[PDB]
Amino acid sequence: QKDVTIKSDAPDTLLLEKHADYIASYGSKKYEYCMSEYLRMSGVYWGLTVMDLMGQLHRMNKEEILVFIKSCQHECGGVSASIGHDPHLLYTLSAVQILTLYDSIHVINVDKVVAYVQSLQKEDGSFAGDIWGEIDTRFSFCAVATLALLGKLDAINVEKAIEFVLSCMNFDGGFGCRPGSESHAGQIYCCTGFLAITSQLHQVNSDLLGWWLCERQLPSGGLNGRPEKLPDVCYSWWVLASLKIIGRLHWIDREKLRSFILACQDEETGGFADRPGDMVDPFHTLFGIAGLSLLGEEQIKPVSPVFCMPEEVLQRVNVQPELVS
Amino acid sequence: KRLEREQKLKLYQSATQAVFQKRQAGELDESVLELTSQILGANPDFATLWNCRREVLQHLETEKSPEESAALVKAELGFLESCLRVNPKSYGTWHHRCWLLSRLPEPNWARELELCARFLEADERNFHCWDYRRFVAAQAAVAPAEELAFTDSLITRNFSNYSSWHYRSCLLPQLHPRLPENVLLKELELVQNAFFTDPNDQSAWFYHRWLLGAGSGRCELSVEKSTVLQSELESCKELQELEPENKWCLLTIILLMRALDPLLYEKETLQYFSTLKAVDPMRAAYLDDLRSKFLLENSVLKMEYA
Ligand SMILES: CC(C)=CCC/C(C)=C/CC/C(C)=C/COP(=O)(O)OP(=O)(O)O
Ligand SMILES: [Ca+2]
Ligand SMILES: [Zn+2]
Repeated sequence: QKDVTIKSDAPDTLLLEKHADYIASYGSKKYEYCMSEYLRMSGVYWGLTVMDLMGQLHRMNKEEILVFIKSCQHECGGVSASIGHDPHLLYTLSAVQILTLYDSIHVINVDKVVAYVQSLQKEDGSFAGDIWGEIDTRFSFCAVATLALLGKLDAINVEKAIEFVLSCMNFDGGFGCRPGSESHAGQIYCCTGFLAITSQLHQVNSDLLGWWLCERQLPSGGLNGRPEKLPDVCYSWWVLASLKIIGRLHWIDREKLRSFILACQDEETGGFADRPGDMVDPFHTLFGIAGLSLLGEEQIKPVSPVFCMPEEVLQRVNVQPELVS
Repeated sequence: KRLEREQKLKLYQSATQAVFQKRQAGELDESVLELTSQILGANPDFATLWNCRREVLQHLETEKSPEESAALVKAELGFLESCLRVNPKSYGTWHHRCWLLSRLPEPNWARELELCARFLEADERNFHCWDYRRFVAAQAAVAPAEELAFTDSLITRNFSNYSSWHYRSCLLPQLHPRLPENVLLKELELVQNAFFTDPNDQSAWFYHRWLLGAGSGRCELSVEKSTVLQSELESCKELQELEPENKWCLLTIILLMRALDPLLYEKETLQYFSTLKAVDPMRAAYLDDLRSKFLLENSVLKMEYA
């Protein structure tokens, strides 16, 4: 019932040229950008991935980004969001995804990344995000996705990691941050991605979880991240990707969702916003474009629902977890 | 607008600059607490600055008197609470509070539970706060029964109940410690009040579907449970009349018939799937798959006829 109402002159066509132009000049306009330096590495990942999905990766600065990444790896092996910031699993994953996109993994010390990830696993199988010990299933996903891309999943205690994630499964079939936490689309994505990577999707109740996920779709066509919230274009990723992983993508109304996603584009500046007529950003641009790819848009490369990277990239490194269907 | 934020930007930029200089110099002092307080208020997701605050507090704890140390932690608690008032949904702020409390000799957990009750009366769906409440409850060894009493008052005083029903789903098995039937019947009564009080309110319907699966077989249906479920069925049919566009009550009618006797209600189940698909067309594919599953279940039941 909390929902948006899409306006009749909302964009109803895909504006790929405008989106590629927007991403290509992002962070050059210079600007209060600035502000978000604490997530720069992930920001770089969002921009590069969306450009690669659109066939425009070449318009970004490969050599510049490789030097940036190398300078963000700390002595411990972990990667920070930006120079001078502290290492964290979130930015270690983003860095490794970028290097995978660029087939440049040995730009960083891979052995030390593996040792950093290994070091953050706790006795109950969970992962802290960094040395300060915040525990979240997001970090379980970051750890196994990073390791899978490096060919090193065997470096962690996988059965204990699985046990922890399964302890986060809820009455409604979903997953939250930590044991006891309420179900949230974001955490469901992390956990179903984790279970895909570790070959445990048989432990998910796909019919129950799938229902919870498809009930995220509001009359507007957009998806929310949990009951009674407003829809947001990045749930087009979190919810759809989860549904794809568990074989239930056809349980949402694809045409209505596609219309919602297209309505979130800015026809003048390019990019996507969280909701129609809000301000655009690279995060929502990636997730809008990636959502459209999952829905089968022909102008966009197929996207991995687990890694949010072009499938052709994952095929190259031979890391393509089996999904339910 | 555009001018004043060119000023703010250059303030945050030079304070950020200043913090990183001090850090590289190993100056772990109240300087740096002053500088980061000015940045973290508006930008609590700047994780590295929470790390800097922790490094300073750790350092000072070794070089200050216990009373000076105690004063710094109380100042930190006030800082944290002021940050949460402006941005109550920042992961970093809530984690810093947890890091700080976990360190203390010392901690006043009943006060922290009150902080939680206060933030939850402002936003009953703030998952960070519910997660913090579970943290505090485990530290203070608060028993599941007390937390159960907290959830009841929350569900009845107003809606926005998904977070509180979810918490009950976790508590009920602990106090148990697959629910016993007496408990299940009382829960069914509580949830059925809720969704008849506000039939819109998706959270009670989600929790009810769980309850319908959380019992013994059926048909090892007791006469009391059989009768309660039949009563629910008729009450949902009444609600269907009052609220003809309500999809939740239609789905629940189907699920109740399944719980009661799949084969005896086959005809009605099929009729209800048609009505429901017309009322909730966005879920047509889900509903067709559910119907297909139920029909296969029915074929197995019929083939069990020797
Ligand atoms: C694409 C990719 C490979 C990601 C890596 C894993 C990762 C960081 C996932 C994010 C999960 C998420 C959106 C959680 C909720 O956050 P929130 O508290 O912001 O949710 P909300 O504000 O919408 O309630
Ligand atoms: Ca280039
Ligand atoms: Zn979003």
